[PDB]
Amino acid sequence: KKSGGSSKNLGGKSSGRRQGIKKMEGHYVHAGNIIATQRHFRWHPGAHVGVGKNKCLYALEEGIVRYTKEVYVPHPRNTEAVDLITRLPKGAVLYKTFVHVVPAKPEGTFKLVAML
RNA sequence: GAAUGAUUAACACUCAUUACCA
RNA sequence: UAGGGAAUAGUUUAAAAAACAUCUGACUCAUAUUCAGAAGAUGGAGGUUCAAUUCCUCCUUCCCUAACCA
RNA sequence: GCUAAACCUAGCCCCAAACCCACUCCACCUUACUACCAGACAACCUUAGCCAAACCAUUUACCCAAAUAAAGUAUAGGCGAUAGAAAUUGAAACCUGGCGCAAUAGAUAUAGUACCGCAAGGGAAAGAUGAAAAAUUAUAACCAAGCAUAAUAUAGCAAGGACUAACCCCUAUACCUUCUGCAUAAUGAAUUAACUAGAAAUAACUUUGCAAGGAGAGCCAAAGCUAAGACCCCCGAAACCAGACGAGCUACCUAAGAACAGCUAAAAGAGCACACCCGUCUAUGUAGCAAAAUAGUGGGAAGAUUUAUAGGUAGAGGCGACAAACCUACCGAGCCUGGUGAUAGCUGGUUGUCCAAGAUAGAAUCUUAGUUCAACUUUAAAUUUGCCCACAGAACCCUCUAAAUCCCCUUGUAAAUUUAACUGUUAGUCCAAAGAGGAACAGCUCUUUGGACACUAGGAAAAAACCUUGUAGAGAGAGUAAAAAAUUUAACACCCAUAGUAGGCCUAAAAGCAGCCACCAAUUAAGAAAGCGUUCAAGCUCAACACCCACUACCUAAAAAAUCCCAAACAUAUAACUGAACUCCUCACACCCAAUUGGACCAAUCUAUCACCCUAUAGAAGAACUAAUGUUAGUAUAAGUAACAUGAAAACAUUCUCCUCCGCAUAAGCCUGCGUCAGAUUAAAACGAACUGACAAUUAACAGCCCAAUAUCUACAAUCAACCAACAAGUCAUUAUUACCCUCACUGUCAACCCAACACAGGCAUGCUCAUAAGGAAAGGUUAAAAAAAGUAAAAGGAACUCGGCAAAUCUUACCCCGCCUGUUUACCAAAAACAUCACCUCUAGCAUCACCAGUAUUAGAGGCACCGCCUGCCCAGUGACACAUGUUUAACGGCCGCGGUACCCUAACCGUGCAAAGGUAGCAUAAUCACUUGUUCCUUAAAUAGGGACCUGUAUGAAUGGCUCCACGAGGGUUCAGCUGUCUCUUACUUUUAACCAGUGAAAUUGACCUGCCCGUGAAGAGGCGGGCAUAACACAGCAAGACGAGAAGACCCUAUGGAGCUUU
RNA sequence: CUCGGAGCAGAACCCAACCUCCGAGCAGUACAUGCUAAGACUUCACCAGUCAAAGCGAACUACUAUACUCAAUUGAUCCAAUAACUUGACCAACGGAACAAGUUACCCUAGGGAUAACAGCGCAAUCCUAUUCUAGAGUCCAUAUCAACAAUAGGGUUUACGACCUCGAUGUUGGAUCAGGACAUCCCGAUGGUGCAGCCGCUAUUAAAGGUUCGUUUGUUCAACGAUUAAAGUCCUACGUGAUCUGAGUUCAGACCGGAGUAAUCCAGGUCGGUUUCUAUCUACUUUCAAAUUCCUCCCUGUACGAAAGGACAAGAGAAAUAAGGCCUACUUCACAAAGCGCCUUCCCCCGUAAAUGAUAUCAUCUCAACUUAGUAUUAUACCCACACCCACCCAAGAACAGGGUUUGU
RNA sequence: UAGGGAAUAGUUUAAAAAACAGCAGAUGGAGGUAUUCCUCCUUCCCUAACCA
Ligand SMILES: [K+]
Ligand SMILES: [K+]
Ligand SMILES: [K+]
Ligand SMILES: [K+]
Ligand SMILES: [K+]
Ligand SMILES: [K+]
Ligand SMILES: [K+]
Ligand SMILES: [K+]
Ligand SMILES: [K+]
Ligand SMILES: [K+]
Ligand SMILES: [K+]
Ligand SMILES: [K+]
Ligand SMILES: [K+]
Ligand SMILES: [K+]
Ligand SMILES: [K+]
Ligand SMILES: [K+]
Ligand SMILES: [K+]
Ligand SMILES: [K+]
Ligand SMILES: [K+]
Ligand SMILES: [K+]
Ligand SMILES: [K+]
Ligand SMILES: [K+]
Ligand SMILES: [K+]
Ligand SMILES: [K+]
Ligand SMILES: [K+]
Ligand SMILES: [K+]
Ligand SMILES: [K+]
Ligand SMILES: [Mg+2]
Ligand SMILES: [Mg+2]
Ligand SMILES: [Mg+2]
Ligand SMILES: [Mg+2]
Ligand SMILES: [Mg+2]
Ligand SMILES: [Mg+2]
Ligand SMILES: [Mg+2]
Ligand SMILES: [Mg+2]
Ligand SMILES: [Mg+2]
Ligand SMILES: [Mg+2]
Ligand SMILES: [Mg+2]
Ligand SMILES: [Mg+2]
Ligand SMILES: [Mg+2]
Ligand SMILES: [Mg+2]
Ligand SMILES: [Mg+2]
Ligand SMILES: [Mg+2]
Ligand SMILES: [Mg+2]
Ligand SMILES: [Mg+2]
Ligand SMILES: [Mg+2]
Ligand SMILES: [Mg+2]
Ligand SMILES: [Mg+2]
Ligand SMILES: [Mg+2]
Ligand SMILES: [Mg+2]
Ligand SMILES: [Mg+2]
Ligand SMILES: [Mg+2]
Ligand SMILES: [Mg+2]
Ligand SMILES: [Mg+2]
Ligand SMILES: [Mg+2]
Ligand SMILES: [Mg+2]
Ligand SMILES: [Mg+2]
Ligand SMILES: [Mg+2]
Ligand SMILES: [Mg+2]
Ligand SMILES: [Mg+2]
Ligand SMILES: [Mg+2]
Ligand SMILES: [Mg+2]
Ligand SMILES: [Mg+2]
Ligand SMILES: [Mg+2]
Ligand SMILES: [Mg+2]
Ligand SMILES: [Mg+2]
Ligand SMILES: [Mg+2]
Ligand SMILES: [Mg+2]
Ligand SMILES: [Mg+2]
Ligand SMILES: [Mg+2]
Ligand SMILES: [Mg+2]
Ligand SMILES: [Mg+2]
Ligand SMILES: [Mg+2]
Ligand SMILES: [Mg+2]
Ligand SMILES: [Mg+2]
Ligand SMILES: [Mg+2]
Ligand SMILES: [Mg+2]
Ligand SMILES: [Mg+2]
Ligand SMILES: [Mg+2]
Ligand SMILES: [Mg+2]
Ligand SMILES: [Mg+2]
Ligand SMILES: [Mg+2]
Ligand SMILES: [Mg+2]
Ligand SMILES: [Mg+2]
Ligand SMILES: [Mg+2]
Ligand SMILES: [Mg+2]
Ligand SMILES: [Mg+2]
Ligand SMILES: [Mg+2]
Ligand SMILES: [Mg+2]
Ligand SMILES: [Mg+2]
Ligand SMILES: [Mg+2]
Ligand SMILES: [Mg+2]
Ligand SMILES: [Mg+2]
Ligand SMILES: [Mg+2]
Ligand SMILES: [Mg+2]
Ligand SMILES: [Mg+2]
Ligand SMILES: [Mg+2]
Ligand SMILES: [Mg+2]
Ligand SMILES: [Mg+2]
Ligand SMILES: [Mg+2]
Ligand SMILES: [Mg+2]
Ligand SMILES: [Mg+2]
Ligand SMILES: [Mg+2]
Ligand SMILES: [Mg+2]
Ligand SMILES: [Mg+2]
Ligand SMILES: [Mg+2]
Ligand SMILES: [Mg+2]
Ligand SMILES: [Mg+2]
Ligand SMILES: [Mg+2]
Ligand SMILES: [Mg+2]
Ligand SMILES: [Mg+2]
Ligand SMILES: [Mg+2]
Ligand SMILES: [Mg+2]
Ligand SMILES: [Mg+2]
Ligand SMILES: [Mg+2]
Ligand SMILES: [Mg+2]
Ligand SMILES: [Mg+2]
Ligand SMILES: [Mg+2]
Ligand SMILES: [Mg+2]
Ligand SMILES: [Mg+2]
Ligand SMILES: [Mg+2]
Ligand SMILES: [Mg+2]
Ligand SMILES: [Mg+2]
Ligand SMILES: [Mg+2]
Ligand SMILES: [Mg+2]
Ligand SMILES: [Mg+2]
Ligand SMILES: [Mg+2]
Ligand SMILES: [Mg+2]
Ligand SMILES: [Mg+2]
Ligand SMILES: [Mg+2]
Ligand SMILES: [Mg+2]
Ligand SMILES: [Mg+2]
Ligand SMILES: [Mg+2]
Ligand SMILES: [Mg+2]
Ligand SMILES: [Mg+2]
Ligand SMILES: [Mg+2]
Ligand SMILES: [Mg+2]
Ligand SMILES: [Mg+2]
Ligand SMILES: [Mg+2]
Repeated sequence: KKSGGSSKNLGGKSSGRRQGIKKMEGHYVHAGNIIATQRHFRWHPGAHVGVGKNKCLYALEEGIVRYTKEVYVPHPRNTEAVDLITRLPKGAVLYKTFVHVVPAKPEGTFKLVAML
C-alpha cells in the first residue's frame, strides 16, 4: 500500500442556476411575469418587454410572447458596441433575437355612467 | 608529475613555455 | 511516493550592510601582521505593483520528515 | 403395547370495608437463644446516577394532603430539551364485589423451606380414585414427541404428476432471516408440549344526537358541537451511581507459637542432601484424578526461610521487593441489592384466512449503519383537464455543423390537478448507449438516457440483470413466440550466355557487382549489370536469343496447465414440424411483487340476550407461533458409544502372592455418617452396606471451664551453659498489709470423618513409628490387531536429528552477553536481562504522650541509582524547584553544533565564518543499541547469516533515568571440547496400559430435514443436492482423517457506533 | 469541508468522482443604495436568495437619468451592546453544539464480510512464453547461435489493483508426513540443425513410464558455501497437507536497548520469554494381485575420428545402487517366533523422423495421393478357481467375523 | 473595542535648556482664545473587555 497523491483542483461545486426561457413562443403572460433569465444577453428585450438589473426579461403588458430576429442598433453611448459596428464592412448589418409581448386587451372602454 | 628555458656559484622553491512470508 | 524549508559578492553571515578572500598602494632588508584604497551579489523562468532580496507561481539543486495496522 | 395423556382444586389477584399492635413455664445483645459481679461507647449531617437533551458541560416530571375547572394558561429554561403554578372554582362518597387467575397461570410460596453462597444475598420443584379403601383383582377405552408391534433393496429436499402396480418413468436447487444478489459452503433451528412480542395523543375520517348553537357550570362555535368507532411491539450489552457484605483465598501487618535429618565447613541471607517450601524443562492430561493435575527432571532447604492459631487494613479503598500483582475459582478494579423494564441510530425475534394498490430526482445533518424535508407510494374527497403532440418558436462566442429535448393545437386516449390524512423507501445490481477515472484492466469506480432484476412463465446447458412473454381458475383441446455454429490452408519453370572492355575516375587493388561519372556500343541475341561470390580476380545465377503453347494463384497461416475427454451420434427421401402461464377454444373469474398502505372475513375465550349434541346477534379481550445460540418440561440423536469396577484358591474357617505412598494419636473441622435387628432400597459392576426404619452408644484421672484488694518488686538472654565469641539484644521471678475454713460441679469423649459440586491421583498443623507389631490390593473375564501411552534391550555409526542435544544417555572442557551476589514477580501460557538488595547520592524536617516514636540530625521520612574497583566530563538559556537584590540548583526535568577551504587521492594538525546555555569529554563500540548489515579482518568448521578477538564516524554509543573493568553466583540468553546415547542414519523386539471380544453399569459436545456417490461444467465467484456424463442389490464390524468451507467460543485482528472503560496531559 | 465561472453536461432545466481548469472571503462610486406595491423567478425540500409595472416622494426638459458598478465578495437562532437607529463569530467542520486533547498490546460491548489482513474469485498493468518482422551481432554470412524498434497471440506461478463468498471464526511462515496433477523436460529414450572431425557442447522436435543426494550458518522460503550425482527440473494442488505432528519465526499480556513523545504510550527496528482442544455421525479411502529403472567396470580400443593432443558409438560380458515383491540357512537384534544391518526374485512397446516406388504436375516428389519399409502389443503371459464335517480343540489364520488342520475328540 | 493617560531635536530629560547619537538640530498633526487654556484626529501605553 503506497501512499497516494491528492487532487489539486478545488472549488467548482456550484449548482445549476436554472436559467433560460420561462415563457415559450405563443404562451400567455400577465404583466410582471418573467419571460427568461440569462447570465449574458442571449435574448434581447423587444416591445413591451422590460429588462431587470440582472438581465432578466419580464412582461410589461398582458399578452402573447413572440420571438423574432431584428436588426441591432446599439446606443451611441455604448462605447464597446459602437466600436464594433464602426469596424464592420459597409453593407453588413448585425442581427439579434428579440422577445416581444403582443398586448391582448385594450387599455379600457368608455361606458355609459349617467344620463344627466 | 614530465620536458623546456628564465633564475643560482650549483640547487630546491618560484615564474614562463611546451607536450518469500506471516 | 507524500509533505515542510532553504537558495545573497569567490567564502560565510546581515536587513542591499559587514567580514575576510581578491586586486592597489604604503610601512619591512623581504614576507606576514598592521595602516590607507578598490572593486565586485539578490539559483532559474513568468506575472502584479511607478517601484519587489522584501507579494505570488512553476522548475532545478539540496536538506529534513513520513512511508503505518492486521 | 409401553412411556405417557387427561382432571379441579389448593390457593392467589384487584377493589371495598375496617386503623394498627401480643401474652404458659424456661432461654436469648457474651460465641444470641448462655441462671448469678465495678460499669459508664451511644441517635440526627443537601441523595447520587442511569437517562433526556439524538455528544455533553447549565438543565431533565417523581403523592405531600379536595375530584373537577382555571391550564398545559401565567411563568421558568444551554429561552434548547423540557419544567410549570396560583388567585378562584367546587362534586360525590350504601364493605361483604369481579366480561380476574385456575398448578409453566395466579403470590417466590406445598416455602423464604430444600438447595447455592464465607457473608450480604440468591432461591426452587410439585398435587389429582371413589359415597365409602372398615369397598384395592380399583377408576375400561381411544390422543405429543420417543419407541414397540414391524430393519433394509440401484436414484438423489424425498414430494408431485401419475400408474394395474410401493419403487422403477417424468418434473422439482428445504425453511426463516439477511441482502444488489443466498441450494448456498451466510444466520437460527434435535424434536414434542406449553409459554413467549403494537400500549396513546394532535388532527382528520366514519356513523348517531342536537343545531346558531352544542355540551349534565369550566370548553368550543363565522355549521358548529357532543358521543362513539378506529393507528403507535419483544429480548440483549459493556457501563454509571447509592447502600450494604466480604482479608477462613490472597497481599502486607500485629500478638503469641511451631518445624528444619545426615555430611562438609565449623564463620556463613555458605555448599551437598531429607523432611518441608517452591514450580525450571519435557511428556501425559485437555468435560481431566484436577475450573491448573500426574510422572520424571529441577530451584531452595538456619533463612529476606517455611508454617498452625487469633486479630488488623475494604472498593472514590486496601495491600504491593510495580507483575497494573493480589483483595473468596472470572479485578484496568471486588461482590450483592437497589436506582432498573438503565440505554442501545446495533443484531435477533415479531403468532388466523383472503383480495387489492405499491420500486423509488434530490437537499441538510458531529451526517452519510440514522434522521427531517422533498420525491415516490397509499386512502378519502373536490372539479378539470392529463398523456400522446402540427406548424411557428428557444445565441452568440466556439472544434466534434451529435442522438435528442423544450414548447405544442389536432388526434388517439383517461387520466390529471387540487383538498384532507399517513406510513415506508432515502446502504442497488447487470445489460445497451453518451462520457469521466483507471491500464481504451476488472463481475472496477463515477454521472447521464433506457431496459431488465429485486413478481410470472418459456428460451440461452446449469443461469437474479440477455431473448420471448406478462393479470392470475378448471381442461387427458388448439395456433404460436423466443429458441440448435459455422469453418479447413502454401508444388512449380525449362532453356541458355560470346564480345569493344578490366568503360572512365578514385584506389595498395575496384576487373558488371566498396564509392563517384557515364551507361554508349559488336554479334540474329545478352543490363558498362538485378541477386550471390572473390583480398583483387576467378566462379554460380537473373534480365537476352533460340526452343516452345510452363497456357500458375498473385486474396490468407500455429500453439501449452495442472482430479478425468466429455451427451450419444449423423454428410442423401422433397418448408415442415416441435415449442409458454402469449393467444384462441368449453366453463368460470376478487383469486401470482419486498417495505408499506386500503379492504373483506375469522378460530377460541369471557359477558349480555339467545341457543340447548355446540349455536345466533352483539359487547369485550392476557384473543391465534414451522424459527428470537428464546423459557420450562418430556423424549430422541451421538450410543448401548466414551467411561467405570473385584489379587488367588478354599472347608468361607483359612492360607497364599504382592504393595506400603504409609500408619497410630492430638489439634482443627465435621456431627452419628459400614454397631445390633429388620428391611432387598443400593456401591458409577455386584445378594457387603456407607441407603431406609427401629434399637443401642462416648462414663474423668486426659482436656476445657480459673485467680480477693491496694501498694510495691522485677539491669545481668538462649544455645547440654561450662570454656569460647557474639548481635539481630532476647518466652518464663516478687514483697508488704488486709480479706479468706471449702471442696471434686459443669462441658468435649462415637465413626471408615475435614476443604475441594463426587466414596475426587488435589489441599491439610503437631507428636511418635524410619519401615513397620500399624495400614493396604495394581488384574471383571478373554484375546494378544492398528494407532496411542509408560517402560526395557539393540548390530555398525555416534548429534549425521533438530530452531535448539528437546528427550534419553552419560555425567564433562572453555568462553561470551546480561544481572554483582542470597532473595522477589505475572495463584491458572512469561521466573527473566524485570523488582528488591548491601553500597553510593539527592531532597525534607530542630521535634514529644495513638503511626513516625515512648524516637531527636551518626536521627526520621521522601526518592534515585545498584556491592566492590577505575570513574561519573561540559551546560542553569528553557521547564521545575528553591531564593529573593541580583540569583541558586542537573547524582533535578533535560541538553551537550554547522558550512567552505588546505599535505596526489582518504583525512585535515591547519584556515575563514556563523550559531549556542553548553557544543558528547573519558570510555566503550557492528553492541540486547533504527536501517545500511550476513560491515571488514584474525581464530573457529571439510563447509558458519552462529560464536570468540580486533578494526570502527555510534552523524541514532556514552557516563548515578550511570560509563567502563572485574571475583563469586544463575533451572537467565549464546558458543564450544570430550564423552554419552534410538535424537538421527533406520528402525526392531518384548512387557504394562489402552485396545478388540464377552458380561454389568452407562456420559458429553453435536443434530433444519436427509432416500447423505465420482468427474467436468455451472453458480452469492471452492457443489453429495444445479447442467451434462459416469457409477449404483441390501445391511454390519474394524481402521483412516482428504471433504462435509467438520465441532467448540455472536473474531480477541480490522473497521464502524455522536457505544464503554483504564491511563496521561501545557 | 463554504461561495462563483468553464469543461465533462454539444441544442429547455437538472446531473457525479480524493474528475479536469480558473477564481471569491473585496473594492469603487453614490448618500432618494428613500417609501410603497401588481405580477413572477428560485440552485431540485425548508431556510435563504432573485427580478419587478403602477403609485408616493424625488430627480428631471445635456446625464444608454428610475432597484448603483460588480461573478463569487458570505453566516441562522439564542444571546450581548445600544436612548434609539443599529452592530457583533476564519461560528472557514462555513445550516453554526456557549465552553472539552492525547493514549490503550491491560482492554471491553454492540455490530460488519456493508470494510482491511489470509485463501478463493475478477483483471493481466507487471510477470512468463511463443510466433511475425529482418535493423544489428556472429571474420564473410539476418535466420548455427543471439537479437533492437515494433507487431500478433497465449499462460495465470509474481508484485499490484478490485472488494464478489466467509468476521454467531474459511487457523495465519518454514519444516515433518504422505504425496495427486501439468510439461513450458533437470536426468534417462527417440530425432532435425550446427560456426556438429572426435571428445564435449549449443539449438529445436518428440517423450511425463522411472528418477531427481547429503551437509555447515540462517526460523527461514531463498541465498552462500562443503562434498557428491546420470540429474540435483519449473510449476499447480486454500502460496497441497496443523480434527496427522511441529511452533524456531510471525502477531496478545512481562522486559531491555536505540529512536519519538511533556507524559500515557509508541516504532515495517532489534532483543529474551510466552497453554497448538476435539471420543469420527456422513462422504471418500484402507493390496491399481504379477513385465524395472539407472550408474559403473571390463571388452570393443588406444579402434572410428584427428596434424597432434585427445578420444567414441553399436554389439558382448560382469558387478552394483535404488525401487517393488518375498524370506530366515547363516550373521545380527534375537530365540517354539518377530526382525535388518542379512538373503532371494524382478520379464514388453513409445512415432519425432529416416527412406523406396509413384500421380495430380508423363522429370522430380517419403504421400492430409493411392502405397512400401524402419514400425509396434486384442500388452503377453502369470496368479486366483473343488466345499452346511464343524459342538469342540489346535493353528505359521486372525481385532470380532472369517480361514487352515483335527485319520492330532484323554 | 471602551475609557484613563501620554507625545519636546534621531534618543532621553529640563522650564525653549542641557546630555548622548549623527555644527545641525524640537515643542505628533489640525483648529481656535500658547510646549505652558481648550477641541478633533493619528501613534503608543494603561486598564478592562474580546460574549453569542
Ligand atoms: K437574469
Ligand atoms: K452518549
Ligand atoms: K414459582
Ligand atoms: K434466522
Ligand atoms: K457458496
Ligand atoms: K454466502
Ligand atoms: K459464518
Ligand atoms: K484478619
Ligand atoms: K446479521
Ligand atoms: K446511525
Ligand atoms: K431464447
Ligand atoms: K568495382
Ligand atoms: K461428622
Ligand atoms: K486432583
Ligand atoms: K529462576
Ligand atoms: K533554571
Ligand atoms: K559481534
Ligand atoms: K567478527
Ligand atoms: K536464572
Ligand atoms: K475428515
Ligand atoms: K459541520
Ligand atoms: K487489476
Ligand atoms: K472473517
Ligand atoms: K539453524
Ligand atoms: K455426507
Ligand atoms: K529387534
Ligand atoms: K508433389
Ligand atoms: Mg460546474
Ligand atoms: Mg452539484
Ligand atoms: Mg649565472
Ligand atoms: Mg444524552
Ligand atoms: Mg460517547
Ligand atoms: Mg388552587
Ligand atoms: Mg406457581
Ligand atoms: Mg405417538
Ligand atoms: Mg430421477
Ligand atoms: Mg454482501
Ligand atoms: Mg438461486
Ligand atoms: Mg445454511
Ligand atoms: Mg452475519
Ligand atoms: Mg394504539
Ligand atoms: Mg456520567
Ligand atoms: Mg459508590
Ligand atoms: Mg488472615
Ligand atoms: Mg510479631
Ligand atoms: Mg540441618
Ligand atoms: Mg544456604
Ligand atoms: Mg543448597
Ligand atoms: Mg511479597
Ligand atoms: Mg513494569
Ligand atoms: Mg504493563
Ligand atoms: Mg471474585
Ligand atoms: Mg431495549
Ligand atoms: Mg397487485
Ligand atoms: Mg453541526
Ligand atoms: Mg443516507
Ligand atoms: Mg397540450
Ligand atoms: Mg433520495
Ligand atoms: Mg459494479
Ligand atoms: Mg562488356
Ligand atoms: Mg578501369
Ligand atoms: Mg566499376
Ligand atoms: Mg563475370
Ligand atoms: Mg566486389
Ligand atoms: Mg545488342
Ligand atoms: Mg535467362
Ligand atoms: Mg393470459
Ligand atoms: Mg381472470
Ligand atoms: Mg363461527
Ligand atoms: Mg397473545
Ligand atoms: Mg408450539
Ligand atoms: Mg424456539
Ligand atoms: Mg462411534
Ligand atoms: Mg473403553
Ligand atoms: Mg484435670
Ligand atoms: Mg477417639
Ligand atoms: Mg501449603
Ligand atoms: Mg497389616
Ligand atoms: Mg484392583
Ligand atoms: Mg484398572
Ligand atoms: Mg479389562
Ligand atoms: Mg545401537
Ligand atoms: Mg546439524
Ligand atoms: Mg560433540
Ligand atoms: Mg538437518
Ligand atoms: Mg535434557
Ligand atoms: Mg540476579
Ligand atoms: Mg503464570
Ligand atoms: Mg507466586
Ligand atoms: Mg512458568
Ligand atoms: Mg534492576
Ligand atoms: Mg557502585
Ligand atoms: Mg553527569
Ligand atoms: Mg585537495
Ligand atoms: Mg569521543
Ligand atoms: Mg542497528
Ligand atoms: Mg549449530
Ligand atoms: Mg543518545
Ligand atoms: Mg542511553
Ligand atoms: Mg538525569
Ligand atoms: Mg560476592
Ligand atoms: Mg550460566
Ligand atoms: Mg536465585
Ligand atoms: Mg476404539
Ligand atoms: Mg459392553
Ligand atoms: Mg449449529
Ligand atoms: Mg465445482
Ligand atoms: Mg465406519
Ligand atoms: Mg452441505
Ligand atoms: Mg467451523
Ligand atoms: Mg461478532
Ligand atoms: Mg454515556
Ligand atoms: Mg425551489
Ligand atoms: Mg415606477
Ligand atoms: Mg455544514
Ligand atoms: Mg447550501
Ligand atoms: Mg508490553
Ligand atoms: Mg467482540
Ligand atoms: Mg463484500
Ligand atoms: Mg485477497
Ligand atoms: Mg473460499
Ligand atoms: Mg490473459
Ligand atoms: Mg552483420
Ligand atoms: Mg491462482
Ligand atoms: Mg461496489
Ligand atoms: Mg457458522
Ligand atoms: Mg508425485
Ligand atoms: Mg514437450
Ligand atoms: Mg498452504
Ligand atoms: Mg486439515
Ligand atoms: Mg516462540
Ligand atoms: Mg527506552
Ligand atoms: Mg523458560
Ligand atoms: Mg522469541
Ligand atoms: Mg492437534
Ligand atoms: Mg482419531
Ligand atoms: Mg560400449
Ligand atoms: Mg524417387
Ligand atoms: Mg515419375
